[PDB]
Amino acid sequence: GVKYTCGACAHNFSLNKSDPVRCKECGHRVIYKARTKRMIQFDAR
Amino acid sequence: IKQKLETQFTCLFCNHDNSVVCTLDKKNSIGLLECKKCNLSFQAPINSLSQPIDIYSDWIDACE
Amino acid sequence: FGEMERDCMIAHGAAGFLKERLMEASDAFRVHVCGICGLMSVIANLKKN
Amino acid sequence: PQRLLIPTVDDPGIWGVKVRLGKEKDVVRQILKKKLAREGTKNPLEIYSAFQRDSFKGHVYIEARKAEAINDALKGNVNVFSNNSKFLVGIVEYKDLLRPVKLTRGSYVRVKNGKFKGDLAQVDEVLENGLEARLKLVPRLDYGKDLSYTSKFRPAQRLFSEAEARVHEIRRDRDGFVTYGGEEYYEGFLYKTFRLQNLIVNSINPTLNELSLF
Amino acid sequence: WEEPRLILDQPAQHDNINKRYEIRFGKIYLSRPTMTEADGTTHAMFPQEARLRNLTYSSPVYLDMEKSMFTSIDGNKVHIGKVPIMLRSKFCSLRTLDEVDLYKMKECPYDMGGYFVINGSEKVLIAQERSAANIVQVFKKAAPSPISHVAEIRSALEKGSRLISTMQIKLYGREDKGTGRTIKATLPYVKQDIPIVIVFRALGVVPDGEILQHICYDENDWQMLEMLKPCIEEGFVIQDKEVALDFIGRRGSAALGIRREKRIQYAKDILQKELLPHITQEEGFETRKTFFLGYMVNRLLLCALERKDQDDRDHFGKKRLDLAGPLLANLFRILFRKLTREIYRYMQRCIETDRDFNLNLAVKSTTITSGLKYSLATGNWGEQKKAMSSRAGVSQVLNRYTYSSTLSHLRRTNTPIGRDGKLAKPRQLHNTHWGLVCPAETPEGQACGLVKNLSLLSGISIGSPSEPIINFLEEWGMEPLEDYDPAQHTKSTRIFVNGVWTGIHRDPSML
Amino acid sequence: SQFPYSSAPLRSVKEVQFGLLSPEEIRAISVVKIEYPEIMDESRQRPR
Amino acid sequence: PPQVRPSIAMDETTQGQDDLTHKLSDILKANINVQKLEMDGSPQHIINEVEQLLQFHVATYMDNDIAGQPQALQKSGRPVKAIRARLKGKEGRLRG
Amino acid sequence: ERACMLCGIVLPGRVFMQNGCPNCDSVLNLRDSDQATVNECTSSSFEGLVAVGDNEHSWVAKWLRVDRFQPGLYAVRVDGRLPSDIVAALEQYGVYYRPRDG
Amino acid sequence: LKHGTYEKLDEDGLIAPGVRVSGDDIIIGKTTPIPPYHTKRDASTPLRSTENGIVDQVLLTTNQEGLKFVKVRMRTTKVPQIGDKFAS
Amino acid sequence: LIDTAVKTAETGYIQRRLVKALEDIMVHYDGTTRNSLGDIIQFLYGED
RNA sequence: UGGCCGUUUUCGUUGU
Ligand SMILES: [Zn+2]
Ligand SMILES: [Zn+2]
Ligand SMILES: [Zn+2]
Ligand SMILES: [Zn+2]
Repeated sequence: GVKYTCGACAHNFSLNKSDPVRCKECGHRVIYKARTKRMIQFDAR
Repeated sequence: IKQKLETQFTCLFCNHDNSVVCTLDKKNSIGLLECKKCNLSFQAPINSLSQPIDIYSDWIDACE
Repeated sequence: FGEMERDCMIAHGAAGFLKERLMEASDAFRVHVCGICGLMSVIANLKKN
Repeated sequence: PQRLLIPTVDDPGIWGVKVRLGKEKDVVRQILKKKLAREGTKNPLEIYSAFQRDSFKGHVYIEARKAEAINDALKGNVNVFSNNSKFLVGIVEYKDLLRPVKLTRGSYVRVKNGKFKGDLAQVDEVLENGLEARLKLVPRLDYGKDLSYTSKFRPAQRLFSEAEARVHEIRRDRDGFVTYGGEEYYEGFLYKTFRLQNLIVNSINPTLNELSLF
Repeated sequence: WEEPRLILDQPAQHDNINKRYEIRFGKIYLSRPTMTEADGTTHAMFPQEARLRNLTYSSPVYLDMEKSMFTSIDGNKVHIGKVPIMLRSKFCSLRTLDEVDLYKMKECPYDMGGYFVINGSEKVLIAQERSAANIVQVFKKAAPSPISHVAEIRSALEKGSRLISTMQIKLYGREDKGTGRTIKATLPYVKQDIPIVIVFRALGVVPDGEILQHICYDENDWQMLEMLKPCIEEGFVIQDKEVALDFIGRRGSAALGIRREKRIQYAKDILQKELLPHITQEEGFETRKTFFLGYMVNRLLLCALERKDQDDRDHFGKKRLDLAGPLLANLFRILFRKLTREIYRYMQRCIETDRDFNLNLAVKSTTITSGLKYSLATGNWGEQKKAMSSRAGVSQVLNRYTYSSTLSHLRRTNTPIGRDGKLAKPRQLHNTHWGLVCPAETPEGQACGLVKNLSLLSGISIGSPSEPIINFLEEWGMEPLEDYDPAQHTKSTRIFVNGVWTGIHRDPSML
Repeated sequence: SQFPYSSAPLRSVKEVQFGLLSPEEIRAISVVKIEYPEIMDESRQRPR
Repeated sequence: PPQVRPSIAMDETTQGQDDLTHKLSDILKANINVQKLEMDGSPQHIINEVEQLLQFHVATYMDNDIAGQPQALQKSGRPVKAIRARLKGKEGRLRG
Repeated sequence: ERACMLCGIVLPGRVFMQNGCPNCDSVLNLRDSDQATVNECTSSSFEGLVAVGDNEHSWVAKWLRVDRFQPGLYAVRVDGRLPSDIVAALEQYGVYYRPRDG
Repeated sequence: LKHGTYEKLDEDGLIAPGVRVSGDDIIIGKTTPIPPYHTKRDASTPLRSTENGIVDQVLLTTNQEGLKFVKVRMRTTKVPQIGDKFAS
Repeated sequence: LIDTAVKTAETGYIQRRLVKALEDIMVHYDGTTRNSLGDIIQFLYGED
């Protein structure tokens, strides 16, 4: 429900606040959240 | 002018601290010391560069 | 409201403004005193009168 | 009789010297070892003993007969303030520097050790050895609510009620005497072997809650 | 290597035995910075990783101890601490990896590093400045003082280049006030001054002829002779090495009653050592010390004769800049002494049990690591418990508001002159600065004029071994002072090295 | 206006009298005696 | 009362004690100790030293900048805040 | 370190276990007894650290009744009390007991 | 609780990148256990009330000591207007 | 630059001292210039 | 269902 993205291998996955904070696929210890889904606006000004 | 100095020197003989006065007599180049408990006194010539420390050290050397 | 501001306000001779600027726009407080000793020690309970 | 052992002038003198704080015992033992090693050497340490009393923290006394004897008894010690701060002791005060200086059953006592620190109690039974004294406390138990403690997360206190422990969580031995997880519970009161070092029997000032309860 | 040995002893009598524990310090081992997570997983760490995770680019250090036992009836690679590494230095990951990998490693190829990281804050060291060591300077004191000229010298051992002692020669007396113009010297570890003649005699030159010839190299300068004459007048009560030394030891700031037994040797110690330590510390070399004293007093008098100008305390050639190197060196020395005393104490309360210590429960590497971390974290350049009385502001958060700003921030300087008392000599510019500091850059406000910046071709000496230098000089006919006398070599050229007199020569130009 | 109702009359300060405190004065004014170094009774709220 | 010596909540739930409160507590401790000397062995020297210590507490409690002698500190080593400091200087009560 | 109740000598428990009391092992039987006997005769608690090296004329040594007891660390005050067996055995052998706790 | 709003957080308490933030808005909701229900206290990290923009890049990693350790890089662009500063 | 930086603070200090000194002098109705206590410094301000 | 709580002390950098 809360996706993520690795900083070394850049493969997406999720966690439920109980798994240790590690990349599932490459084990890296630096991650970022991904963009929300609500819509983004700009007035281009 | 004679100065009576109640210096913190201890006396060898009377086992008391601050019971020693290293008086200064530069007029005739003489050393005087007064004790307060055993009242012993030490005499020695003193020059312009001598100081109560020097008199005390010479007294110690004389006593031994 | 630093020293020099107080001094300029005095020079312009505006009293009441300086009063309130240092009273109501700041730590406004009330106390009670005994008229004999003159001190603030009077133990008072307002609602209890 | 100790009254006919009172000191005299021919008894050795004593000087009380300051040393480094807390390491007074270290200086005392250094003095003992120097005296034992220099016993009979060509320059023996001219002392009779060295002693320290706990109430006189930081103060060290050496029994010698000359000031230089005290100096060399305290010389070679890093646990001593470098100052030769020593003061003579009066004849009456010589024995005052060696003076050595109320636990009854049913006596109200408080705890200081472990989780049950700060809890008043009643001393129940003192062991023959003379180091552990049983206490009567009001238990602080959680009835298996969070079992899956310290002196800061502890819930309140309340006398053991067997029904609550039965309902929530138990080997009944006698009427009111319950053995629950290694704890003795007599008539709802906590019983456990408490070390005498862990308890206070003197200078207890009862509180409001104690007046309400005790 | 400064204190390579720890020694204990045990005259255990219960059978008398002297048991000696001797621990020797050996080689130092340095490592590339490495991460160790709370999980025990370890991996080579990188700067960017550090910045992201508030780490510390640090290199754990291993030192070779050597535990030895010496009973007379009559170690390994030890982890000591973590030293932060300055990026792009030889011992940083980024020195390798070329440019292509940097892009992989997320570090801009432009950032020249040159700074440390701690808790993720890019701290930088502002190079400090200090007056040059092993140099003689003359200062006229204020009129309301019997002191008229002062010859201050701060001596520091060449090895390491660390302060040891500071000495002053004070020219007492006023103009027809104070009677004769006596010269009383000041020495370390004393509470009272000493006449010059007394120190001359106590150091080997007891007779007056040697004293005057050493001090004076211009006999016709009758003014020197008559101005030092009052010292001669009062320097007659002392006539030998021994009473002179006792006079020195009689004011040794030591205990009271060290008697002529040990006081003489106390004086001989305070004279051999603690005095002009940059020259020498062994016996049988008092000739050097006496010649140096003579030069010092000669220069002081010449300034007192107004035949030459007092050195400008703002002159830059007499100023030296401390870079990160020596600063870290001194801080490391302080932490090293603390660690050494820690080990000695643990030996004390663990050896009596005679339990073989593991050299692992004893050495608390936490000391060095925490000390360096906090020191660079707040810049309080000293131990935490002595926060006050501590040189502050020597480490600051680096400024990257733009590239040029960062470039400037890494060539900054500083002056430890404070601000209590404004004055203008320290703040103003000076002629010697030509081509070494920016005549244009400086901050505004309280610091205006203090904080400088090195010119665009500045360079800081790192030091070179003088032994080859002296070898060459010795290789080239230099004549030691032992063949020196005012009469003979009145036109030969004195030779100085690192501020210390080191010989005599007659035909210098070719040299 | 900020303060609630109070019965005491309101006036201004005219004189300030300096002078030390007679110990009996201090006793007359103090409302408690302080005897316990321990501020917090047993870390159970309700300071001693 | 605490009004004059409030405590500083370093991080919300974490509460640190005012230095003035610490000095008051230390004076109370020294006083209590001075009480419990005459009821036991009190070889003169100890009483004098303890008395001087109590005077030192009560002094630094009212001026930590007494000339000629070292100042009092916290466990942090920073000099204490005596009321004289609270009133003097640019930030004293008057000018502050 | 545990202080012998009678003489007050305090030495590491290993010393008493391997060598008994330096002075009282002849009458108390500490070296060749169980741990309970040694612990009761030598409790870990003591007070009044008195470093006595000379005792044949030391005033304090006579005061504490340690002039005959070999010089060393002696306990002025000791908490607790001996069991009945040790006291009765000591009284049997001519040794009337006096705890130093005072 | 604060006077601001919390809805912009995730279900787990962090705000997702790309969401616009305003003054007095909570961006990191942290809770502290209360020493003894209703035994928790707000420990949020509200946005500086004088700032606005859009959250850009949320980081979530362990510290040196193995606890969660977050970083939020909010962004916005500054339009020159009346009251700026400039220099040659 | 150094001269300006130094001068500003000293001028501020001097102005502070002066202002503190004369701060209480005012002009009453009688036309005389008195400080708080009632001392008279000028009988007619500025002599006009 | 109103009512409603966010540290200090240092040091630094700057600004006019
Ligand atoms: Zn990955
Ligand atoms: Zn005498
Ligand atoms: Zn009243
Ligand atoms: Zn025994």
